[PDB]
Amino acid sequence: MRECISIHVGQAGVQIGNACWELYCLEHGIQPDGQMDSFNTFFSETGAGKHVPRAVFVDLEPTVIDEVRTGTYRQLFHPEQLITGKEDAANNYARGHYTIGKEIIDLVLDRIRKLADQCTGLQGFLVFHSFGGGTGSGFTSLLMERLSVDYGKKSKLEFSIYPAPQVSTAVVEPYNSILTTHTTLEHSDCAFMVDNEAIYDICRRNLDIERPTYTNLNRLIGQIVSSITASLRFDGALNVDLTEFQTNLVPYPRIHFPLATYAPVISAEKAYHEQLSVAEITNACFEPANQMVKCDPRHGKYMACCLLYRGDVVPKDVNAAIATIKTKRTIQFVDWCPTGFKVGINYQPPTVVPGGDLAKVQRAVCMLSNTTAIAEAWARLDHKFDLMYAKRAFVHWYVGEGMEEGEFSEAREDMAALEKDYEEVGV
Amino acid sequence: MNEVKESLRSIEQKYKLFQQQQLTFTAALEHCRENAHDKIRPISSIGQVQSYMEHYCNSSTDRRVLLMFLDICSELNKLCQHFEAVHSGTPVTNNLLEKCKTLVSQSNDLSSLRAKYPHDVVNHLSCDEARNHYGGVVSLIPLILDLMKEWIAHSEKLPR
Amino acid sequence: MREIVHLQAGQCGNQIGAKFWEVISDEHGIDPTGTYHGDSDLQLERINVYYNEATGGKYVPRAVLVDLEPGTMDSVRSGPFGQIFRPDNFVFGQSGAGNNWAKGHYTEGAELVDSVLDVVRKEAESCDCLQGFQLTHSLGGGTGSGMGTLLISKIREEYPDRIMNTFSVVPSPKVSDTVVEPYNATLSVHQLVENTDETYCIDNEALYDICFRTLKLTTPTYGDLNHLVSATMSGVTTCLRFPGQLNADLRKLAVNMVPFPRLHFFMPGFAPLTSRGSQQYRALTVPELTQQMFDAKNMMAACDPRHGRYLTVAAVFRGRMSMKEVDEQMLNVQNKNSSYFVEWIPNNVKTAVCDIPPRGLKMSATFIGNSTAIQELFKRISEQFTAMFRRKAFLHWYTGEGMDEMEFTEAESNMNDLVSEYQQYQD
Amino acid sequence: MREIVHLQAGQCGNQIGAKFWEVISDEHGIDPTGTYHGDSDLQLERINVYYNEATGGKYVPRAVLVDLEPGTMDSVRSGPFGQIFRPDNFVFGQSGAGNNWAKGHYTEGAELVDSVLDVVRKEAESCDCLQGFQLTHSLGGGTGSGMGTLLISKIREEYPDRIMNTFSVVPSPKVSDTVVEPYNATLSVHQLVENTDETYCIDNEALYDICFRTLKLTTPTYGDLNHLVSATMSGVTTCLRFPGQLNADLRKLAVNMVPFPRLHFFMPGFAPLTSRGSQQYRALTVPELTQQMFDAKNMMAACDPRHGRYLTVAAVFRGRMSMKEVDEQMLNVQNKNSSYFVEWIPNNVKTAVCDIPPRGLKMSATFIGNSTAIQELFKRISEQFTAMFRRKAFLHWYTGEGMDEMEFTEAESNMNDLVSEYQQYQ
Ligand SMILES: Nc1nc2c(ncn2[C@@H]2O[C@H](COP(=O)(O)OP(=O)(O)OP(=O)(O)O)[C@@H](O)[C@H]2O)c(=O)[nH]1
Ligand SMILES: Nc1nc2c(ncn2[C@@H]2O[C@H](COP(=O)(O)OP(=O)(O)O)[C@@H](O)[C@H]2O)c(=O)[nH]1
Ligand SMILES: Nc1nc2c(ncn2[C@@H]2O[C@H](COP(=O)(O)OP(=O)(O)O)[C@@H](O)[C@H]2O)c(=O)[nH]1
Ligand SMILES: [Mg+2]
Repeated sequence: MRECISIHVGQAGVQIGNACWELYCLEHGIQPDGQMDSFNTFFSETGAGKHVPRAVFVDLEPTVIDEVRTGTYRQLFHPEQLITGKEDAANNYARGHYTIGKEIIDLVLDRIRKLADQCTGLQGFLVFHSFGGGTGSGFTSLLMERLSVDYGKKSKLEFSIYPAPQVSTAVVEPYNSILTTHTTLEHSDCAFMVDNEAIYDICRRNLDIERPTYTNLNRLIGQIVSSITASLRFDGALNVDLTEFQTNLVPYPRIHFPLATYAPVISAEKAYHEQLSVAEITNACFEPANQMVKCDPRHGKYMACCLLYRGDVVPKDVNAAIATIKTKRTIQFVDWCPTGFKVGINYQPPTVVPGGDLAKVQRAVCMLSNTTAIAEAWARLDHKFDLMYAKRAFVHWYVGEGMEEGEFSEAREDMAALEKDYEEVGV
Repeated sequence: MNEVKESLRSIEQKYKLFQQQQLTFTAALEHCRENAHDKIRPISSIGQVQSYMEHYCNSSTDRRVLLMFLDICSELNKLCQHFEAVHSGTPVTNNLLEKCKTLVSQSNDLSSLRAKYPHDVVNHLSCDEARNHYGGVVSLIPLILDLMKEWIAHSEKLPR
Repeated sequence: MREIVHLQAGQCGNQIGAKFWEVISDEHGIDPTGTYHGDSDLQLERINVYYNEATGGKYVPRAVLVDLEPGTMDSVRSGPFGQIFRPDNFVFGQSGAGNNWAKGHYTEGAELVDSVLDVVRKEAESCDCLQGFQLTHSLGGGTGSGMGTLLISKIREEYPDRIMNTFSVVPSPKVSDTVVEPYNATLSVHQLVENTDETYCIDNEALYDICFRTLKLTTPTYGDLNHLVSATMSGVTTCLRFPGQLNADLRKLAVNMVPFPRLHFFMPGFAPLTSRGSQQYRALTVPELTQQMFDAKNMMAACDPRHGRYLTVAAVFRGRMSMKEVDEQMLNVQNKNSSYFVEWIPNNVKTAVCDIPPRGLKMSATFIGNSTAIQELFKRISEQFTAMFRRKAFLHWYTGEGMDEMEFTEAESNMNDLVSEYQQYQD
Repeated sequence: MREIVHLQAGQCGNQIGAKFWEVISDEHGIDPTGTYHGDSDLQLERINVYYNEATGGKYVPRAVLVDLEPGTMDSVRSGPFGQIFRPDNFVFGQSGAGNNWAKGHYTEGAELVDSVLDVVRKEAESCDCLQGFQLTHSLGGGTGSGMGTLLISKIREEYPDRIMNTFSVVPSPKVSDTVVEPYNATLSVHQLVENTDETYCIDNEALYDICFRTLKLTTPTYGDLNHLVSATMSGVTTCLRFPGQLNADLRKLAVNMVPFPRLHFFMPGFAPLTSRGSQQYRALTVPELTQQMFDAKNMMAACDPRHGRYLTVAAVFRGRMSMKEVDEQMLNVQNKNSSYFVEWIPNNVKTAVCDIPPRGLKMSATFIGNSTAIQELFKRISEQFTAMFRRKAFLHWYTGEGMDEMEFTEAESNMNDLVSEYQQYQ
């Protein structure tokens, strides 16, 4: 009865989805052709026995769908689940929302209707997008808005590319980053974020690989993603639901931006040479080195935490290991909730892939948390966005595109509100 | 064995070029089938492919790709004679040589053949198009290369 | 899928355009006749960008060449790559502009362009998704400057919302090879700033300087001078046509490089200045490259970085290079260039990675930027244009044709408007 | 039950350290690959003192190594038995010091030790209850004397009441191998006397003397020399690991032979020695040990003990022997040698008996000693240190790195209180 619809928009997010859906075919053991009820959640049985994922990859540019059309996994997908627009938004929110974004929004929801009708009872949607460019930012906004109007109360989870503070390949990213976070404030329910720099950084001091690619970035991202939705897919000792950590990780519906962490993140010879125990997979989660968001957990306070386990683990240690964590002094939670956890256990370990660079491990964990550490990280991000408006730079591109001059002043008040709302929490 | 192996490496480079131009080869095969207006039966004969290229070839690039594929097949047939005179072989070696002759035979079919595990021709071609129309023409080269590598390994393990 | 039309004016780009279309034909494995002998089908997916198909499996150029002196047309028609252009692309007039802006504009230009504008609908309407137009022209030659700016006027009004890219050679400090250069350039830049989206500035003197100090070519003939200029604009356009790990279309460069509407003059560069005798003496490494994109010698204008001010920088990388080493070293160089990049736009740069290299080279980088010191390139003209009008030079070649003297005084104010804006927003 | 940590400092510490874990991995039956293949079951019972359990019957040392020369650390990486060491257990720095005490402690000390404590706490919290620490440092080397003190200082400030059993090499008359060795040795003692639980003054010259006059090797390279030093360490630390007829764990060893909070230098000795002339002519019995126990040919420090007295002497005899034979051999010489020992502490020897012999050997004997003959070694160390300040020479490198001259004089305030305290009871 449990199923999902996956959406991929933006050449960051859709390029993740290639290796993301690489894992699901390998984990469920289904060939790239699609031929041989844990697999009913995502794939769709053709009457001949072919499995088509219920995933839609929409981007306004033909440069990446054709990569999927010329990828290894061509035979996996339905012909119409890949819808390509004419011209990409090209680092422009309003162009991807007003002028270009209105062209193929009717085409995506037509594919949404068809994937909705196949589900007589639906758990949630999974969009994948980025905050940097135009198409994965601008289109995903009103795509989220019209699914909010059309569908009442189903689970809405967002995986977004967070803009790293130091490195940022886009130049008009701060106009794109703020305008998307305006739209997600009122109709987005769960917003997982990954930022580039810590993903680049942490795979250096742990994986020790001198020359990686974005494929390494995706599989590092992928096991974070798969561990979130492994609870739906398979049975285990203690299973959670999509709506459950939605209630957990979002204590206040105005604040719905948690971060992500994953462990064990170690290489192959190290896992050979270091012993894999329950104690060592949970202490690294509360080390600050493995924090894959450019913020300080020492600065922030863990408001609501989610823990999902993988591999071989015993719940006696789970109750034992958390007792070490609560008695620590460097990790400081909030005062108003000493019971800030949500711990789950799944038997299925993560699996290495052909062409991968990670290790095969005995047990695994994804560390999720809601904290105020990004507010100080957004203080720098607001400083970047403040500096773009003192000299009134870059406005004239958008003025003829369709948006208003006062919309930046309202969005300035919105990020003032969002920073103050976190500042009301920490009191 | 090095004299035949130089031609084997040249054929390996040519097969890499054909694998890169697999999409162009598939488009040429589809255009030839549309021009011949006989899509009921799958492509099964090298002679049928040569007859398709002689009359029902449309584009210059398609003709060049068909000529390259036919030249690769002819080079394989020419190197089969040089590989035959290398060693006397065992009964299994003679059976494999007869299999190589049947695979290089134009009159023998190709639809029942399938791509090997290292090859990604099945992972590249369409489901129905390779299942029922033109899978064997794409898959014939990698199976022949695997058979040649197996024969070379068998001769290397066989004392002279 | 994505198509953009090239118009040609002046004998200058007639010498680039033979070399410039050599490289794109070389990159796509095209014989001088125009047919195909290649290795992969990957280029054929987006070979339709600058060509059209022909019956019999042939590919025809999207490049229209116009001049009022028919000498360079036939030479291009009889050149090394002369049998490739389709024979209505050539349009030739009777009375050349004679390095006079007036002569090629009103009394002789108008008769040619109406037949030329009919060729524009023949080429534009063939394309399905026509993004815009490019035009290679000169500021020193009369036909490329005067008749080219008329084309800039006519095309934009009829096709309002497209992308206009101009690769223009600019006058130099010491290789001044025409007497009327501040008359020719100012009567074009009065309309270049007004009506052009993308403008690229090419300095002759730096090109002579590049082939001497680092290439050490013995006989730098104009084939060598056209070689790098083609290669720079070849690398600009390969992100639109060839897929990479991180892509950027032409408007993608257009949006972020241009903060203010009147400042769209770009300063480019090409990275592997490797010599003919020291290829094996260079470690082919990206830690060699970044000090080569930002050295005191690798620029393509008379604009020193210590005499300049870097607003925006695009570093398009081409080849098979690792992601993390490039992204950290791009983070490296912005830090140590504390006073060289601007301060009021943090995270100035865009990295762009295209997977496929140029032929015969592992990795390749193009450094493209906007600097204020293009006004110092302009102030050499500006100190020369104002004093020369005071002594009443060369009026009869212009005012004998029919324009009033007042708009010439507007030009020295409008050219003063441009350098006023660079100086005002420098601080 | 009880877990232990091995610090290491200096390039000379690597060769001592690498031979140490080479010697003690053999005595439990461990290959450099990491697969146990042995018959003795008592080794795996108490293997948890040193190593750390891994998957598939593998065990990884709790050895922490700190240095400023990757080239010898690369050799430790390329060493045969170094392939069992844990990767992040190595702490190696890219910048050197230059055989001076200040560079390792102040300038390069501000960054490398932050990578040390993370390795320590990673190893510290995985243990049951940590018995203490060992560090093999030096007095003649600049880097080993430098960070070794700061390794001592911050762990003592982090760990209030544990054991700190160190092994330090002292200056010698004729094996003087550094000019600023009297500069490096004296101020290192300043951090030792206040802040160290145990240190064992092993002297190089006797190690050369014993390989020449006593072991009679034709070409005894340093691998022979570290073979003595490692076995002296293991004789101290075989009672904590192996049961015996008279057991003495390190804490009561630290209680017994440290009578005073400061005068806790030690002078080792370990003589199951056999020359290549004499494989069979010896009569290996408990009585022959006792004559060999106090012969000057067997001890590690180049000093003549007839110019003083032994304060405390511990004779851990490891092997199969009877307690009535053990004590009576020393009981006679306590009565007989009424002059060579101190008179204010009667019954000058308290022993310990271990049952399991070392591998490749039948019966072996150790020695731990504090004595009133270490004045003249401490006296001669001080006398040049005073004399090196009269001409004030060589001090401008330490002075030029931002330091005070008084810190050279404050050690002479502190070292003179060390030698005058030995003068008080003598
Ligand atoms: N984590 C991750 N981020 C990426 C990757 N590729 C690009 N990005 C991020 O994506 C941002 C740019 O947005 P795009 O990926 O181009 O998405 P978009 O909104 O559709 O913009 P267009 O693709 O040009 O239409 C950059 O700032 C990068 O940080 C990737 O492979 N992994
Ligand atoms: N670097 C370079 N400069 C050129 C080239 N061709 C022309 N020029 C410059 O252009 C000016 C003459 O322009 P020309 O080509 O005659 O344009 P036209 O008169 O409008 O047809 C000269 O001052 C040259 O410096 C070329 O191939 N390379
Ligand atoms: N026991 C022992 N001592 C050594 C060895 N090698 C050198 N030494 C002593 O160490 C001293 C030099 O120490 P040094 O290398 O300068 O210390 P570092 O600078 O901290 O590495 C010399 O006086 C030697 O007597 C060895 O292999 N074993
Ligand atoms: Mg994108």
